[PDB]
Amino acid sequence: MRECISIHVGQAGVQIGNACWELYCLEHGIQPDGQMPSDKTIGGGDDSFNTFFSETGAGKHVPRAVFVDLEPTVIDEVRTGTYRQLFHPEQLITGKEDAANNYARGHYTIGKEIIDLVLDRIRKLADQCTGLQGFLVFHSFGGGTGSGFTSLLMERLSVDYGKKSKLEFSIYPAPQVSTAVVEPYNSILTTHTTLEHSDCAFMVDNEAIYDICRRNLDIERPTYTNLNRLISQIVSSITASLRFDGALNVDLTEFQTNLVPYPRIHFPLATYAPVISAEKAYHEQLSVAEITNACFEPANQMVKCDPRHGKYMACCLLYRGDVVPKDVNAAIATIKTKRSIQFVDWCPTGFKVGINYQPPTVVPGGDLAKVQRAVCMLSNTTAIAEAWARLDHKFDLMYAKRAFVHWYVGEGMEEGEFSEAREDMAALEKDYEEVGVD
Amino acid sequence: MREIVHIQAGQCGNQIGAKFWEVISDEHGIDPTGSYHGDSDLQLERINVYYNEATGNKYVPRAILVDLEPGTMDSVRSGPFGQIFRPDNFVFGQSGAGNNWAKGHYTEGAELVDSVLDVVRKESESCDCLQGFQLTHSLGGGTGSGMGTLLISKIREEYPDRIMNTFSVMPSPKVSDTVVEPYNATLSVHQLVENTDETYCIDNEALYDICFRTLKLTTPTYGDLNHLVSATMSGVTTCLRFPGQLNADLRKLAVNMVPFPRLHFFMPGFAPLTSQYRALTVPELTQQMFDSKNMMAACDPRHGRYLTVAAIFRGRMSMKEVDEQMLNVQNKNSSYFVEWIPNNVKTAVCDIPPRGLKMSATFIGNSTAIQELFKRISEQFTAMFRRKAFLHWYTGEGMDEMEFTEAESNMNDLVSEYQQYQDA
Amino acid sequence: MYTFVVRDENSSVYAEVSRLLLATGQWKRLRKDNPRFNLMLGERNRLPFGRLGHEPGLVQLVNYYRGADKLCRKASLVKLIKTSPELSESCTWFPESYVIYPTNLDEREVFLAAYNRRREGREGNVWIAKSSAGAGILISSEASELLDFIDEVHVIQKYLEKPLLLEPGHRKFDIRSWVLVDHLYNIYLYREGVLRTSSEPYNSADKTCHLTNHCIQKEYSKNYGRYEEGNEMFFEEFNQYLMDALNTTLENSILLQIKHIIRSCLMCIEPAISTKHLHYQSFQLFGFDFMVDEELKVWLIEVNGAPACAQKLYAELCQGIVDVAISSVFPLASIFIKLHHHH
Amino acid sequence: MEVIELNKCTSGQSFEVILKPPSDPSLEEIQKKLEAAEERRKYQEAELLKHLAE
Ligand SMILES: Nc1nc2c(ncn2[C@@H]2O[C@H](COP(=O)(O)OP(=O)(O)OP(=O)(O)O)[C@@H](O)[C@H]2O)c(=O)[nH]1
Ligand SMILES: Nc1ncnc2c1ncn2[C@@H]1O[C@H](COP(=O)(O)OP(=O)(O)CP(=O)(O)O)[C@@H](O)[C@H]1O
Ligand SMILES: Nc1nc2c(ncn2[C@@H]2O[C@H](COP(=O)(O)OP(=O)(O)O)[C@@H](O)[C@H]2O)c(=O)[nH]1
Ligand SMILES: c1ccc(Oc2ccc3nc(NCc4ccco4)[nH]c3c2)cc1
Ligand SMILES: [Ca+2]
Ligand SMILES: [Ca+2]
Ligand SMILES: [Ca+2]
Ligand SMILES: [Mg+2]
Ligand SMILES: [Mg+2]
Ligand SMILES: [Mg+2]
Repeated sequence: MRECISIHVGQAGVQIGNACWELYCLEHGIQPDGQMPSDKTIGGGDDSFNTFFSETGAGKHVPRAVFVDLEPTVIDEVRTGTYRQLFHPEQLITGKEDAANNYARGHYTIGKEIIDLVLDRIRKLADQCTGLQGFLVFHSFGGGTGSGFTSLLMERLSVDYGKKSKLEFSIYPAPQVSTAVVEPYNSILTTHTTLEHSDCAFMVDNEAIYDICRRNLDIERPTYTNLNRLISQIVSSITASLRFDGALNVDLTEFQTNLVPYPRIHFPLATYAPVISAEKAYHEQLSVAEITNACFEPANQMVKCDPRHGKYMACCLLYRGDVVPKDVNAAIATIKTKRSIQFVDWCPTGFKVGINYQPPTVVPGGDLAKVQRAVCMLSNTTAIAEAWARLDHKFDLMYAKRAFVHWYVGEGMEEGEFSEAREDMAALEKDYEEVGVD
Repeated sequence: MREIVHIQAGQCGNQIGAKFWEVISDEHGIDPTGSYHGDSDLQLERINVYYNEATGNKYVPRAILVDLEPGTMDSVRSGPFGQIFRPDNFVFGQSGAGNNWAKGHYTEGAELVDSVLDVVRKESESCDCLQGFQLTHSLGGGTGSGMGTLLISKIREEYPDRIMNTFSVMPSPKVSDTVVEPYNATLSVHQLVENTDETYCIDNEALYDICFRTLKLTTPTYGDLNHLVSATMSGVTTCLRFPGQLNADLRKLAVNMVPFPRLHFFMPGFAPLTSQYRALTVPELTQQMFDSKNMMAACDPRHGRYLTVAAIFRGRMSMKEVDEQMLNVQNKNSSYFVEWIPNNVKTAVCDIPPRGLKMSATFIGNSTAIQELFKRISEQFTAMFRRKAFLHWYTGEGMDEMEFTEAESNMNDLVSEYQQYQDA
Repeated sequence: MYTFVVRDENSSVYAEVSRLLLATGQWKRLRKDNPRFNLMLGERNRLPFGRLGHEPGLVQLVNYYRGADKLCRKASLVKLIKTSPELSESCTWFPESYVIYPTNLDEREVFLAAYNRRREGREGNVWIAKSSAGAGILISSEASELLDFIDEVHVIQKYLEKPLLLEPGHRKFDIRSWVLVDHLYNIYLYREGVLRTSSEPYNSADKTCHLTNHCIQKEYSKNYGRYEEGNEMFFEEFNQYLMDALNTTLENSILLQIKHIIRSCLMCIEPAISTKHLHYQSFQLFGFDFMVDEELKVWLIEVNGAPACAQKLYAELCQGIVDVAISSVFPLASIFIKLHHHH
Repeated sequence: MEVIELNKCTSGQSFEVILKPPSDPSLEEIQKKLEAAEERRKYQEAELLKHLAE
């Protein structure tokens, strides 16, 4: 058994972390007080769920998690929430003044003052690990803490844990749910300095989650609570292989092996189905073929783009519920005949499939309806580069006028870091085009 | 615990500042004696932003009252909510400033400024994490204009990394006390260009026209004009005082509104403005909020382009309907928003409406059309300065003509900086 | 009040469409870089499809189908027909074609394999080489001249040695059909076509009487505008000729095959380009070019993704574009033949 | 359509289906950048204090 440490940075990272750990407890039968009746090895053990939960002699199952924010009001929700008993104060780190949506403030000004405290609290968790796999890092692109402090933390984690893997869950900025304007700056600044430090990053566009909540859950104005419940379901499907018995994606290294042939192109597209409103008293349960076909509908992707006009490098299908391999292969054969699935020439045209028999768990009283089977597809397609092109274009519009740049220079940043980051994104956009276009 | 320190200076600054504390004390359920008497915990959640909690569950405004005359601050202490202010926070002289920027900034005000900073320091010391400062004042007089900008400069010296926002009343010949108002305003504007992060430009001409043309008041008073200012000040601070969609501090708010450091002068607006029981629909709130008649800077937004726009809606209303109306307004004004700042129109909501309104909307525009206000002040300045008219009131306090020449050049530069982004 | 942007100034078709939209008083034109549009009349090259459908609360529509170049390129069309089971290599209405990459960079040996079968069997062995980089076209019966001309990506297809020749004149022609595909992938064939006719007599033994291009007939042909105005014969006259000369109609002898070919091509690429469940919607106007042999068999020549129109038909067609392709998505306050199909 | 590497357990199973064969900076350097940015901050603040002192 090899442990994983989750790190949640900024408001988006903390609130999504809170949603994920709540769902983890519901999936593993862990009560809010930390007790797990089905766990018979009291005070220890090396089961699959112990990769995410340590155990005290009293029987409490403590998440291997660190929460970091430069302002306390969001983490104070964790301190006084339903699952407050899971965590001890050493795991919850708060500053007094946030980064004000300013990357330079999170990376340089405020980050320099708290980075050693965070690394010490992380070291405390790593000391409980007999064989640490690495880290899962949750953060937004747009926040000053989520962008600025995360990239600083990722730099130091590569220094202090050079052999460990690091995976990201990153919230891509969407104007419909954002009250900020400088997020293209923060997103490109943080992607530039984190790129060489992340092995595999799962981007979640808030635009996509927003429209899925409106379309499939009939929520007129989705809230962050609605968005994070849906996101935690996708994250859970991605990490379920680390927490349950299985043979696919059983350690963090396998994510890069199965999904990332070229290290810079490490942003797999996630697609999830089915998302069914809980207000529907009775909904017809979709078959394996129907949920698998839904994995190739852009309306179900975590990032809106067109995989028909790109090329795949890898594809992983992660099923939960009543699914047998025969039905999976029958759906794949039908999909190949009807869908535009083009792989690159230097990769096999295939699908790695994982099936976990436990059906998806939903939060009681939530908006997601219980379903008999669900699938999350992880595909490394060049089509996700459309998300970089959109972001880089908004960057170019503002930076040509140096709009808002003085806020960053005022915190010690140089203007050369802007163009250095932008040139790295230009090379990234060119890498995708060389791989996926003839 | 993100505290704001409030300062009000001079006649206009103290009269509008007093109304602001009357309005928000009512919104938070604080009575004229500092005792809470509300019916919602939402009123006390962010009460610490503007109020200090004392013994016996008493809430004391974090407000400092400054003047060079005792007259207006005696009216405040005898006003409705006069007893709620901390007695030690009344800092005043006796000589006055004679509507003279030099007296407030260089002679009379310099003698009093240190004792004001002692009160500012005492209030800052008891702040868990100070957000920043806000100042209410006029620019056409001597105390609020001259000593107010002197205070801002000394606050930036002692608190260089703290936000400084102002509500600044611009003079107009329509609503004028002395002829030297363009002199005082031109000298003060350059101070604000350097030492504030947000300045809400409240034009007394616009306030007058709204009371006359819209509210149908044939003879408006300062009390009528100040009613518009209290309602606007309450609307722009709603996101700081009540829980809701926004939980941004002053710095984050300024970061997303100010793309260039010197262009931080905002055109405020408010809706509804009714002369009264009819329910105002969301299309009506949104259309009036962007109408020039509801603007308080007396600038035509169609004569420039918006760098950034913020709109804060208060009350229980349909957000889907609000989003639809904001889309339609942006289509009608598509040519009046810069295209090089994506998504530069932002909307926010708070569920608690003001006193006496089912719903309201507050407008904050960072528009290049504000250069019309600085052009107006600049022409009136030059009309007198070319003949050195009334200058002896200032040279008699030690000022030189060169300082006026430099203030004139500083504002022509500010006007030109707005013009370069209007063409881009 | 709808908003639209114009990003192709050289489009004679959509310059009229933009003119009609403004004339309704309900469409406001924006600057070419304003992202807050309802409709984009996009550019031909590198249209940024990846930035469409991301403005909150805006239904966005573009006048080009992403991926439709597969049909509107010389080498792409040949590969699309040979590799698609719906069309197959046994396609009966497309001339036997081959993709030939120049030697300074493929189907060279396969082209010569079928070439030797025609030379041996006394059959007509005339081919034609062309590419998308043309105004440069070579027609020859010797395979050596064809492969050497390409080296100086091209396609070599069988030259239709037995074309239907109009009388009087003994002259070659081609049929241009305009097809509009809307956002629901309805296929609308414009009722009016044009015959771009050659004014020189066809000589089976000089490229003026073999290439029916409107620019070649106006630059290198001395009989331009003799029989018909601008070498453009419309369907009414051509139908009247087919009845008098061949005792048949345009609908029976030709138009049934044309409608069949348009449907086959567009239904083939429908899963690859449809915007049915996409965050933005597309429509596009296509120009199909056909050839008719002496047996009244219709052959597909090429498909134009950015076609112009005939001067007499600009007003009618552009109004139809606003009607079924634009106002169907953005309603205000038939000249087409709908080719029905199964989605 | 070949299925390979089928692994089964009580809580699920996994396999792979092939449709077609194919055709860091040191802690020192990070401290240098953090301190260089803090020095530019100190320099800009000192110029402000100098400007205010004048
Ligand atoms: N999906 C989701 N997105 C969020 C959530 N909270 C914030 N965001 C997004 O994150 C971006 C804002 O960054 P934040 O994470 O709030 O800021 P931060 O990381 O705390 O950094 P600061 O600037 O110091 O506050 C916006 O694009 C929001 O839409 C959340 O709970 N769920
Ligand atoms: N296989 C073939 N047999 C006979 N004629 C042919 C032919 N291929 C092409 N042509 C002739 O070539 C002419 C135009 O060729 P082509 O269509 O490749 O040029 P082009 O694409 O520039 C015209 P457009 O402007 O419609 O795109 C037609 O008039 C047609 O008569
Ligand atoms: N809106 C408003 N403007 C005022 C008020 N009192 C004065 N003014 C304006 O402020 C300017 C005079 O400055 P004032 O504040 O009286 O001088 P000070 O005491 O030296 O600061 C003139 O332009 C007046 O029109 C007021 O109560 N409300
Ligand atoms: C999204 C995001 C923000 C929105 O509204 C804003 C924007 C900028 C603002 N600045 C202030 N400062 C008021 C103040 C306090 C002390 C002195 O002045 N309030 C603001 C509100 C609307 C939508
Ligand atoms: Ca155990
Ligand atoms: Ca590494
Ligand atoms: Ca004295
Ligand atoms: Mg935050
Ligand atoms: Mg006065
Ligand atoms: Mg062509």
